[PDB]
Amino acid sequence: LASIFVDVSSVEPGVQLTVKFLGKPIFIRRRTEADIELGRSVQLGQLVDTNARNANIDAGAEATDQNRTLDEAGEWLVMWGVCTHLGCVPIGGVSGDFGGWFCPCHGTHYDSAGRIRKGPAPENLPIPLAKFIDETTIQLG
Ligand code: FES
Repeated sequence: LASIFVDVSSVEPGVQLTVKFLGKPIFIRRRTEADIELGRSVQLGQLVDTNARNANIDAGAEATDQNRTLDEAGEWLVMWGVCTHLGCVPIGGVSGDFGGWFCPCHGTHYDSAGRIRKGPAPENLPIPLAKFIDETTIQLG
């Protein structure tokens, strides 16, 4: 009964919806074609953290762009908005130097798939249990 159900029917490309779950923000970004291409252009060897940190798939999965989104098309990036350093809320709308998020508390930059690229945070932003249950609704948890 913890699960919640988020209507994403009105989320347009380039919009992040932020929902509170288990007391913390979940970011649901409908990624732009630029965000998607950028994420898919990164090689695993360039990443600080090569683990997908994704509750929905094998815990040893690589942090490819494809392993960071709910959908094959790569439009739906769902992550905990909780910096893996000390838990501040990363600032989005294509912030920081890697086309993603910037955490101002101690200067962590995350890329367009929420992967850590610069700064003190050790890990990619983790991905919650999340799936579409039809065309318009993501179940979290
Ligand atoms: S809490 Fe995000 S960089 Fe320290």
